[PDB]
Amino acid sequence: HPEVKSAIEGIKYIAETMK
Amino acid sequence: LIKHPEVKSAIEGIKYIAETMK
Amino acid sequence: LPELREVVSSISYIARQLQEQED
Amino acid sequence: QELFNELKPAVDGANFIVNHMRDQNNYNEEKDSWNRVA
Repeated sequence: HPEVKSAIEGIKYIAETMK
Repeated sequence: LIKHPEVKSAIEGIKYIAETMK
Repeated sequence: LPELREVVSSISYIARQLQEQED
Repeated sequence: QELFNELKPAVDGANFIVNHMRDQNNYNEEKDSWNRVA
């Protein structure tokens, strides 16, 4: 789903921000 | 696999996190 | 399924960061 | 059970994150209680 892709990008975004 | 307790605990945990930051 | 593997990697990194912060 | 085996690190990490957040929240709540007492 588009929202599943949005959630995936959000999780990877949180990880990148913490990096 | 959803009936596994760890999966349900993780789901309820992310819900708890969302409510907490709200 | 590269997306699931990438999500697993991100979750593992987050958990490792939290464990390091705990130590 | 191969899919569950592949997702088990993610589930363990999610549970660890949840436990960390809950512990931090309880710690902050006790600190707030000490502030109220003060």
